[PDB]
Amino acid sequence: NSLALHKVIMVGSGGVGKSALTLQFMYDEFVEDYEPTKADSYRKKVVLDGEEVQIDILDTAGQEDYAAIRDNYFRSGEGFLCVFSITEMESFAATADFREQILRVKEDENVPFLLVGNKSDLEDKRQVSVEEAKNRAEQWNVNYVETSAKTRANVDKVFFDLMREIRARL
Ligand SMILES: Nc1nc2c(ncn2[C@@H]2O[C@H](COP(=O)(O)OP(=O)(O)O)[C@@H](O)[C@H]2O)c(=O)[nH]1
Ligand SMILES: *S(=O)(=O)c1ccc(S(=O)(=O)Nc2cccnc2OC)c2c1OCCO2
Ligand SMILES: [Ca+2]
Ligand SMILES: [Ca+2]
Ligand SMILES: [Ca+2]
Repeated sequence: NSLALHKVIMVGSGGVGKSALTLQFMYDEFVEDYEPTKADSYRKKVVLDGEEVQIDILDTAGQEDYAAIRDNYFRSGEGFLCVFSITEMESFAATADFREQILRVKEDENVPFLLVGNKSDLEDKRQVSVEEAKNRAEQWNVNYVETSAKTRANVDKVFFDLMREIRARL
């Protein structure tokens, strides 16, 4: 009767594509104007490797500045998409902070977690090399996936692969 419920949290600095990724996955639309301060949770039934499950996506928008509350939101999460923009080096640097915040809360270096380099359709504006992102993912023992919320490239992949990590590890 009870479906598996995979609780995903989108994290990353501003403008990297957390909302665009979420809305492409959820509604098959590229949304370019989503209020930067608007957070929202999304729930969808999805057939993961043949098994009907529910995905819950918290699309965080950076507004929770009270550390105890931010930690409470992270504690509820089971897996994390840690998103940066390949076109903004500072957003790649910022991923280290989200990682530390998650590890402090989850107390488990194997917490389901993907490093997501978004905006792969802007290769001509790339500021973060594939090599250096792959090297960071290797240091953290996480997979690195490049996505485009615009073209849909690897959007389903990051959500499904994160659910597969939640399924396997929890
Ligand atoms: N070209 C391109 N633009 C993107 C992509 N993802 C997001 N954007 C744009 O980047 C801006 C910020 O995206 P948003 O999802 O709101 O970022 P958030 O602050 O992380 O939620 C918007 O104008 C989007 O259209 C992408 O994959 N490719
Ligand atoms: S809550 O009232 O359900 C709530 C959810 C999300 C957000 S946020 O996404 O804007 N901020 C964050 C959520 C989780 C982790 N980190 C952040 O920002 C750093 C809220 C929020 O309550 C109000 C504030 O933001
Ligand atoms: Ca669960
Ligand atoms: Ca957003
Ligand atoms: Ca779809």
